[PDB]
Formats: sequence, structure tokens, C-alpha cells
Amino acid sequence: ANTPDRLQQASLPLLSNTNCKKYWGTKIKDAMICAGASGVSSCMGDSGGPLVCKKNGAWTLVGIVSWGSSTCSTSTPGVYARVTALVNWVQQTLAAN
Amino acid sequence: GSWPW
Amino acid sequence: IVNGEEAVPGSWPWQVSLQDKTGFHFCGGSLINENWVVTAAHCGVTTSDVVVAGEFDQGSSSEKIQKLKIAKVFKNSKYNSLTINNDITLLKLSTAASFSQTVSAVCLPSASDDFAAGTTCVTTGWGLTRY
Amino acid sequence: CGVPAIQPVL
Repeated sequence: ANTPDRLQQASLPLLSNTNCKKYWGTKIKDAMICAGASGVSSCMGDSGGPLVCKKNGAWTLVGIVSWGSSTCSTSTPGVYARVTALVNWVQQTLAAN
Repeated sequence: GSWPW
Repeated sequence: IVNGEEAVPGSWPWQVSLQDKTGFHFCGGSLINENWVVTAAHCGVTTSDVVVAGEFDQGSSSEKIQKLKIAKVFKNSKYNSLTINNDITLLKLSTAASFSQTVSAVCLPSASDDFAAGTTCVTTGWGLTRY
Repeated sequence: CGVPAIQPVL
């Protein structure tokens, strides 16, 4: 295996959960969003980092790197925590702490 | 095959 | 990231590295303000790990990085480690990050925002480039 | 939030 010293990036597309289930079946839950299967893959050590999408001039956290192919296959979608499903919990935790 | 990343 | 490319240094200023006591990078995270980082629950962070902000080259000693202590770990109650669902943790920093050109926050969505299938997004990190 | 001072190049 190869770990990079320098920060890496990749562009990759969002999938629908319905379509992502063709790869992963019932493992895909509403609080997940799939991305990739596009010739890149997140991989071990990427977890917890961002999946960001740009709109109206700014980058928004849409996913958190979570899980996927045990071989980091570039033809299988990666699975990310779906931030829209989780953001109400975030904002509250901040405001209460 | 799934795995934490 | 397999088959990605090297980033412009400092161009993903919310990206942090979660490192253990030995300095080993084990996960990424994202700054959402000066006091809080969002990461994955399954990263298993505790208050003995540290958040490293401002890094590009983890093999370089010449970067002005911020090694930030973690005061508290907030694992979302909904996290199910058996299904890896609701995979999110918040880290409250002991001392605020100092924002700069290379250290700043990512935006968060509203719960009702739509991100359509087929949209091209970006992911970043120091994960493996070859399995 | 969300607007890097050092613009990313993809």
C-alpha cells in the first residue's frame, strides 16, 4: 500500500441511494450518501474527511468519508455520512456547548 | 466487501 | 484517495488531520468554526488524539501547523457502529484554532437542501493512494 | 464559510 505525504483531492459524482443499492444492497441507509464509482476512490485514512460540493460560490460539506470497498475499488461507490441528515444534530450540539 | 475508511 | 491528485497547498483550509500521540494520521476531519471539527464516529477519537490544522505535506517540518488539543468528543447518539450509520462525531477544541489563509471553515447545509445525483463534488485527504 | 483564500484547482 502507499500513503501520501501530501494532501490529495479528487472530483467525483454523487449517486442516488436507490442506485447505490445496486452495489451495496440494504447496507445503504437514509443517513448515507454514495459518491464515486468514477475512477477514483476514498481509501483507508480518508475517513472523517470531507465530501464537499460547490454552489453559489462556496463549498458545503455534503458528506463525511465513511466506508466502502475493502480494496478501494474505483468502480464501486464510496459511502459517506449524509450531512443533511445529521446537521440538525450538529447545530444543536454547538449551540448547547 | 465493506470496510471503514 | 486512489487516482486523485495532489492539492494546491492550503486550498482546502478546513481539512484537518486527526493524529494519535505518536503523530500517526488515522483520519481526516473538517473545521466548521474556530472551536469545532466534524469527523466520522468510527474514527474512534478521544481526548488523547489531536487535531492538526494547516497541514499540506505531513513529511515537512517547515509548515506552520496548529496542533490542537481536543476538550470533548461528541459521538452522535444515533451512530450505529454495526451498520456504520449516522457516522458522525463532533470534536470541541480546548483552545480555538487561529483562522488564516490556510485554516478556515467549511459551510454546512440546511437539512432540507437537495444535492442531486450526478452532481460533481470533491473529496480530500491523506488516505492511501494505492491499496 | 466555504470560500478558501487559496483557491483550489481541480
